Amino acid sequence: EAEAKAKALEAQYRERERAETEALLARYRERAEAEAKAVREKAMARLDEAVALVLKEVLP
Amino acid sequence: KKEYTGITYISGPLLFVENAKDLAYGAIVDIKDGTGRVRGGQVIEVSEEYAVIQVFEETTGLDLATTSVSLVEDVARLGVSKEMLGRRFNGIGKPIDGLPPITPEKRLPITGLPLNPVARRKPEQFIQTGISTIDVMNTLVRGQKLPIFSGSGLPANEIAAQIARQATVRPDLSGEGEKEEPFAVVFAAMGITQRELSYFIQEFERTGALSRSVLFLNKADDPTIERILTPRMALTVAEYLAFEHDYHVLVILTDMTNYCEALREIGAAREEIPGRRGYPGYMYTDLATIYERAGVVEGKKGSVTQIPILSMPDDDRTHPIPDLTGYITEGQIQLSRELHRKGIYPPIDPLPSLSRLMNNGVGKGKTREDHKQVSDQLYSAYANGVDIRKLVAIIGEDALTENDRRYLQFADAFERFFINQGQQNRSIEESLQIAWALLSMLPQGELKRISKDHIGKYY
Amino acid sequence: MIQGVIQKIAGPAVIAKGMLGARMYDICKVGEEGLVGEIIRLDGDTAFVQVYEDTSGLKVGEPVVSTGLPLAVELGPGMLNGIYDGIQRPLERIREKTGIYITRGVVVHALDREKKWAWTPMVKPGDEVRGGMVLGTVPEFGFTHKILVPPDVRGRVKEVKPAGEYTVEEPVVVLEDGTELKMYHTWPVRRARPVQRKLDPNTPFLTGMRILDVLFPVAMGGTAAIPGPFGSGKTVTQQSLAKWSNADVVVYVGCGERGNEMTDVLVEFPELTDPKTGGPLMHRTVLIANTSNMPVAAREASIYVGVTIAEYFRDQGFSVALMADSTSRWAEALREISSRLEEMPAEEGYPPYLAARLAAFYERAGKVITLGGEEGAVTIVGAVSPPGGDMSEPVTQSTLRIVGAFWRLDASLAFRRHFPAINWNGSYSLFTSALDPWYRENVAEDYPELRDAISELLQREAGLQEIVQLVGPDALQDAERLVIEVGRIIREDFLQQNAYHEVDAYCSMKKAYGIMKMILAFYKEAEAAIKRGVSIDEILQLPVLERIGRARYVSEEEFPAYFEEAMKEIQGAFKAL
Amino acid sequence: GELLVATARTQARGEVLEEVRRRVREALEALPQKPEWPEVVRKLALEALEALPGAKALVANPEDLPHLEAMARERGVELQAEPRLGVRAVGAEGKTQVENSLLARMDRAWDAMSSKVAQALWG
Ligand SMILES: Nc1ncnc2c1ncn2[C@@H]1O[C@H](COP(=O)(O)OP(=O)(O)O)[C@@H](O)[C@H]1O
Repeated sequence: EAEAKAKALEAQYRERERAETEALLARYRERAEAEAKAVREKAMARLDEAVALVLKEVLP
Repeated sequence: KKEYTGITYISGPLLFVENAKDLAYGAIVDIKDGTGRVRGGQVIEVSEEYAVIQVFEETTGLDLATTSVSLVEDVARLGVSKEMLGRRFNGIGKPIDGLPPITPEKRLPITGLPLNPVARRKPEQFIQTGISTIDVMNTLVRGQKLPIFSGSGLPANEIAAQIARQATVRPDLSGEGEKEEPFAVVFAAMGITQRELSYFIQEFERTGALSRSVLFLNKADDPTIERILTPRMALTVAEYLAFEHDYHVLVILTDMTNYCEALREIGAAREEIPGRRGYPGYMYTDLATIYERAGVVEGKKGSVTQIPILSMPDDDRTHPIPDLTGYITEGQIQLSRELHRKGIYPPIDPLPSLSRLMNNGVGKGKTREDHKQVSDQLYSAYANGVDIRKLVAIIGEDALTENDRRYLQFADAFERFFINQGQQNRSIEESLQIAWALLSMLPQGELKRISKDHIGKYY
Repeated sequence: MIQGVIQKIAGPAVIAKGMLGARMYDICKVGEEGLVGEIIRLDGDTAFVQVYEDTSGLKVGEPVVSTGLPLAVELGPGMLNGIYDGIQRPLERIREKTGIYITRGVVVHALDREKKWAWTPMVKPGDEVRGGMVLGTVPEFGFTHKILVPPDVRGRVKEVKPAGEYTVEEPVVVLEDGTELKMYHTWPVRRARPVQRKLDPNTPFLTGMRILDVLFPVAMGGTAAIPGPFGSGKTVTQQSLAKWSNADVVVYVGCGERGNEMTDVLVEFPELTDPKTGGPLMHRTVLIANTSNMPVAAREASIYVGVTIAEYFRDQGFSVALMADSTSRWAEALREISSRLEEMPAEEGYPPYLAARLAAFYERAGKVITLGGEEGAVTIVGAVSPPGGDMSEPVTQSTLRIVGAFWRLDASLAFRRHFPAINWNGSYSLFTSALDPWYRENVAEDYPELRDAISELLQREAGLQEIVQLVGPDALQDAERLVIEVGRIIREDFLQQNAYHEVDAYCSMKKAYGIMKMILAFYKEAEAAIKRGVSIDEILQLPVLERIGRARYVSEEEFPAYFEEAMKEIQGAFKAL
Repeated sequence: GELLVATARTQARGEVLEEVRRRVREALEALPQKPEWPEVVRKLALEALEALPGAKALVANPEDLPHLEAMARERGVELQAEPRLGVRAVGAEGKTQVENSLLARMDRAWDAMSSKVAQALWG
């Protein structure tokens, strides 16, 4: 019956791991998606200027 | 931009073209085909009249009508950034994952300039590597040059990897730990088999310390020549992480045997009289310039640790390559072929493994000062033994007298117990302990190399 | 092409002038013999040709031209049971047209252009493919031969002719991109087809030879060397290996060998009968043979052909055998070309290219996964020949680097005739830390200890022998003399084997595991037995050892018949002791 | 998870850099039809000839030939073929044949100012 006890312990260990590893993804992936987006948005504004700058240099 | 045409000789990775005038000895140029695809190019010998280009590819289908060169830069420099970790690169240095070409922060030359001795600060910390062998006797000081001598078909790589996962500072003997330090590594090989490759990778992801690392990979199948480019490329990634980013990077070299192979080729195929046993003489330099980079500077939180590993054939330490390496380098730890097939892992043992940096403030002071002299005992202790490995096989089962019996008795013992470690980790103390326990079977009054207190202290 | 002619001649080499804008390494038809050379050096208007066709009485002024293309194989079916020599040319035809010799300068196609084949298109017009996918199958022997699309060739499909009897000649599938894909295609040998990704080892590769596999097996990818002086098996064990497999096709090189050296090899093959198809084993074999009176340099060409075949078939799902006969040849080859281009050779006289290319030769093989998601693995097992007869030449010694495991052989065993002559205190393996999955899957877990438990024996055999001859077995006791005839059995029924025996011709894990328990017993029983005041003399005389001495005889079917039979006799006869 | 986060970000920045590149490409391709196209001609024409210490003759699109009068006076004149955005030339002998493509100028500056743009960009 002690072999039973440990066997059952394993269950809990695999479960807790499972559920959480799945959860860790949720938070991370949607934060990845969120920040990735947030750098696009960050960029937009002065994007233009770079082209202006670069163009001015290469030209002659 | 520039633009050079006028081939004259192609044959082996040596090229010739005239009308140079402002080309630079050692310059990355290009090789536009006719097919349309570029190839590399080093200026390994400008001249008044012609010069040598150093094809980093092979040549194939190449002609005398569309072979067109273009000086890209005078010298090889490269960008780098912190953010690029976990990515792959190769001898050229293009990324391999498929993600963006890096955005450099600062470009820096690759050949570098060497250190200034005044700027260097003496080593003084060491880490627990998890194998006694080192960790008792030789003491892997931080930022050291350690070559690990091996042969083919021995466990060269594995053992290296172990170190990578057990490498860690000791806060205990200080007041400063990994609560004051993170940890990191940069790995490259220079071509290897495939079998070594993947095997490697699976130990970085399962540690997961991959992220905080850099990989350069040349696989043993690319154009040979880029064997001599690659080391340095990575090596400059060391200072950079060391000095402005500040780090604790272990840098690992393996397949250096093959370094020189290729090296030789340009060496002699172009010309130079061989500078000894089928190799050029500036081999020395070329293997100075690699190894020499390590160490630490005053007041910096970097650490340039070089750990090379390679294999010469047989076990002749006198075979060219490890040869000079020896002088150059510092450390010296050997696998022991003999032990291998008698199942003891890692087979590393002192038979000529002879450290270097040890006395300088580690394994003592901060560490127990019943260590140093321990080691030294054990050293001769082993000596005394193994002498008789022959004398035994000469006299008969035994004719030796009783005392000396103990010698042989602890030998055989020692090797078996002490030197065999499973995927174990033995703390410096858990290690040490054993040591006195092996000193046990020798009665006192033969151990004459450690003070009277210490000897009984831990008997 | 390009025109130009000769400049000076030096044996296999010739230089040529006036050629310009010529490509690097090519099909170079030279002379009116038309010799296919190769541009190694390209210097100015001056081209080094480099034949693979034996020279004789050329002059200066004969036409020299070149395709501007390297060197590649006509691909398709019809490959198995073919001849192709090293320069691809098929001896079949040659044999016929040229009487009884080999005569340079005779040119023919490689793969036949007259043979008919049923065609099953597995494609329809307007469809879209990718480079390396299959377009259709063709019935070849017990094989799903397929037409794999060439590299960087893809797109829409214009048409697909339906079924029919054809020569490889016609395009059955012309692309809707205006691309007439004929069956065979051109893939230059000095390069390798890539693969989608590479699959990795964990699956044993058996040639089934007992000791060979059991002590130091290799995996199905992997790489290994064979070296030793002339005499121990090298030259002919490989032949034998062919006669069994854990693989499909069998692709056999041979270089610098003499005709008699491969005679039987050819003619016997139809009598060989593979059991994994039941076929007559010549149907999956390839003759790439080379004489020994060809140019030195044609022993280069020759090698490269094999491996480049291997991938093609391998991408067709298959397990490929490459068994490289003697790298020494190849060596010498380059060693000769050297003279020509006048380069300061590295020590022991070789070009320092040396293991450059060698290195790659080993890499290319292995288990992989294709674009087609097919499997197949290339196994390679290379042989070497240093003059002294051991590691003592770089050309062998450095060969030991870029490789997996190796299969040592030595003279001494060859004298007392133990085929093979593996020094079992020689070689290593480098997969036995990863072949255990399949082990305890087919044998069962009690293999992963017990095998090792044989090793200990011979480990300890060594350590005593030394003293045995230093004094005598006499001043040693029972337990000492124990292992002496343990070891004995480990030779009697392993090391000593034949490849002539109708019985030991093929052997297997059952017989393995089989004797692996047999011996175990004697040990375990005797260990207690001689401590029963018993003398080992007597234990030597116990006929049941003598019974196991017939171990190499039970034809492997009724093998557990005799297993279990004598099993009892052990626990029987010894219950006296 | 962290690795996905890193990739994502770097990937995204790639979207940025590529656009900035695209705009340059678009811009550079719009320079002929900006009235400053004759103006631009000799900048680069003089520039290449200056870089070639030899001299022989220049070669270009007949389009831009007119804009150049300077080295229609000087040089040997052999203003031919097309270098088309860029100007080409060859100095004495076959030799080196140094040119100046505008698009090669992007690639030159790119290799430099890969770094600078990122500073300007993310901020
Ligand atoms: N596996 C074996 N080991 C040793 N000798 C063998 C073995 N099998 C056969 N022989 C005998 O030795 C001969 C030559 O062995 P090998 O080394 O292959 O050839 P050679 O030295 O004649 O080129 C075989 O043809 C046969 O007569």
